[PDB]
Amino acid sequence: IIATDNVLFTPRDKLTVEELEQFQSKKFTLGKIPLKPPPLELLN
Amino acid sequence: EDRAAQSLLNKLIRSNLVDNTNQVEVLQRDPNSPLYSVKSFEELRLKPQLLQGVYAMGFNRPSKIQENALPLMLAEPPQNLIAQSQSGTGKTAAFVLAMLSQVEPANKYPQCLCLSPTYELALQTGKVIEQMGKFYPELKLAYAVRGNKLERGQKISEQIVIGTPGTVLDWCSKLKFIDPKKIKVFVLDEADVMIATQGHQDQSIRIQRMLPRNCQMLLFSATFEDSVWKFAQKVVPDPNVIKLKREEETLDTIKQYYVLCSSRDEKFQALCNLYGAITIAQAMIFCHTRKTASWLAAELSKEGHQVALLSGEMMVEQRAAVIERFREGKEKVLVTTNVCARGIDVEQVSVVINFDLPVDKDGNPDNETYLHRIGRTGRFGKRGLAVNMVDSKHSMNILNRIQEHFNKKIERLDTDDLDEIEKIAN
Amino acid sequence: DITMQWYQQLQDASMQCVLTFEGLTNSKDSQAKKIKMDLQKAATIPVSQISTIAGSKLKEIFDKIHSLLSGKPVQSGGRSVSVTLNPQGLDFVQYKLAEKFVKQGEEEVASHHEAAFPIAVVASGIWELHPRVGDLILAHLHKKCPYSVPFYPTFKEGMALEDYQRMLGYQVKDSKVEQQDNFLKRMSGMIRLYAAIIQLRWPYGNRQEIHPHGLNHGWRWLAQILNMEPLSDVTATLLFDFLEVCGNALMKQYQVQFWKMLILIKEDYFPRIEAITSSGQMGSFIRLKQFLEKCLQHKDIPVPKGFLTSSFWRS
Ligand SMILES: Nc1ncnc2c1ncn2[C@@H]1O[C@H](COP(=O)(O)OP(=O)(O)NP(=O)(O)O)[C@@H](O)[C@H]1O
Ligand SMILES: [Mg+2]
Repeated sequence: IIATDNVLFTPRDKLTVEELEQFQSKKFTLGKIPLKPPPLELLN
Repeated sequence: EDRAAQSLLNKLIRSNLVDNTNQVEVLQRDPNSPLYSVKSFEELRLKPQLLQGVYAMGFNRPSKIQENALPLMLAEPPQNLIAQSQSGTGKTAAFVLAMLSQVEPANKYPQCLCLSPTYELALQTGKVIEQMGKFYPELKLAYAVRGNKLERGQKISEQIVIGTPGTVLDWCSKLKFIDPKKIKVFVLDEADVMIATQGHQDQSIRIQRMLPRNCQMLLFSATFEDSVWKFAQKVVPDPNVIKLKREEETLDTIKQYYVLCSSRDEKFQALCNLYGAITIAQAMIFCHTRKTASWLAAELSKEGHQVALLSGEMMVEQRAAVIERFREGKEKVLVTTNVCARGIDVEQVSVVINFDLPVDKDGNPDNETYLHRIGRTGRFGKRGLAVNMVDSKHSMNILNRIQEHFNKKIERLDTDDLDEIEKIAN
Repeated sequence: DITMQWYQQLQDASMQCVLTFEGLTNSKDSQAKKIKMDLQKAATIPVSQISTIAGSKLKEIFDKIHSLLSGKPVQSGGRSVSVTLNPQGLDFVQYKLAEKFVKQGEEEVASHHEAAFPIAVVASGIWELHPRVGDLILAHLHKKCPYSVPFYPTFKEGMALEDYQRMLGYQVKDSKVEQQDNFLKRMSGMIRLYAAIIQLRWPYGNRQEIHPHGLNHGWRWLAQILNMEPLSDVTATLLFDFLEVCGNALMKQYQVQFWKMLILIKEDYFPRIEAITSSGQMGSFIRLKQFLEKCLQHKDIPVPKGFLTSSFWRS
């Protein structure tokens, strides 16, 4: 008996360094938006 | 007779213009005068408060009929007008705009007078005044209709008046509630219905004759009947004429079909069996007898089917509420009988069902009804669907006769063999 | 390719289902067609019934489908019917049910944008109870609208045009090609449905499970398309009616990260369309700006017109 969890956000794991730096910018860079959803940390 | 009611229901359900691709003809009294044409409200140079109201109620630019009507009415000197364009083209919005421009803000007496055939229709025209002229403080409206009882000796201070024909006459003459010589604009809205009563035509003229000569005379009618055109000339002297040919609707883009069925229970089984066959969002079903319609809708509901029922006993406002819900998607099928049977503009309708054939009295095909009924679905290239239920050889006889008039083949549909039915409209 | 690979997984997985019941369709016996007739009938109608009147009666449709799919008997026109009649029926009803949801989104939602939510919830709810049906939805949804994937089909060299238009999803016959107007809507209604399914959850049953197709796929969608060059009229249209439907749920979930994505298309992706679109098709691109110029300054994306309110659920 287990109940699985979600994947609405993506953990800080599985997240590349280019993507981490995208989510951390005050502006996105055209053509380089990360496909995976952002993490819970950087919803600002 | 039922033209006044049809106009009323058409007012309550109309949400926007009925677009038209026919060019407007202009018959200016002095042909030497160049044609008046505008393409935006800015060009007319309206009052600020007025243009404020125009943009307020959702108008971006003048409608096709308004592109020629507005300048002609605002031009100096005042030029009369007789306009002919189908219901929904923007006629009422036109003379309401014209009225509010000519009125003078500080003067507390009637300066504009409109004649509406009935009390209910008067209210609807009044509502457009209140909206477009909401940014005109101190500007009020007065309803001179039967039932608006007033005490003798009172003097009207409103800058606009709207009322039924018989009562407005009393307002100006015997009861002296209005002084006709200060009227600067005069309108007769919906002359097509106005003539349906012999009393209205005479009472309207007598009022028109008490007016000054510099008073801008305006008349509007949905239809181009001769009895109308003969009546309009008596009301508007030295007039201009604007005509817009009614949008002709076709079956170029609709696929027509029909089914042979032995009895009602087969016509019902034929219909239910179809629902699983193709994409069907919402559909209408026209029946012959009120007893059959109530039955069908009941049999439909019984199968756990959300249906809307339109019947003649219902009030006019009640018919609108069911129609409105129908457009909102509350109800997915509308089964009707003689109530709004020509064609209702509900956009999410994918199929038109003729549970019984559009029969004129005397037992002949009602081709106008058949065309408008399907003409609504599939305008400007949309694809629709039509299914005719034939329950006898006499009904079958009518079907080929309709097929004759329109020159489009109404192919046979066997409601069995699902494979064929899936191919019907996609 | 991660998407294109996943795109093929569902497609050829559906083809497997096309063949698992191969013989139920390709049967010409009298009884053989009566069965095929009564199943598709009592499985594709309840979806057509889905109205906006009340969530109270919207449960009937949900239960009638759950019983049908779970094997129970279901009252149809005339006599009751069930899947237990044929072993191939289950894998067949799941195929026809899936197509109907996209089909209802194809025709109804395209015309009536508000009906997208009362249909989605039932789909988003059936997806939970039966995940097999959901992959089948993602199958049909994807081919009929590859823009929902989202991937723009590229031109394969040396091929006729009518061959390419079909790939774009246009309905075409022997000589008739679907107009652009009566095509654009068919694609709006499809992704408006898609944009509704990802944000809505079936309220009843009190389930602790998670949304089968989470709102995460809404982020990737916007991202995946905004990183590639836009089509003239298709993108600026689809990009709008997706945000109008799901732009309120994304704003709450990915608060600041979503806003960044919006101030991008405003100043980086809008120029990417002004040149691409000719003067004869700027209709779509204009709505897209009128939509954002407000939302950006209002700090808020209006809830989609047609969202199912509390009143709809109790009533
Ligand atoms: N310029 C406009 N732009 C957009 N909508 C308009 C415009 N003018 C009128 N409408 C709307 O179109 C509908 C029909 O307007 P209306 O003036 O009543 O037309 P019709 O000539 O007037 N009807 P009828 O009086 O029965 O012959 C209403 O919902 C108006 O709000
Ligand atoms: Mg009018």
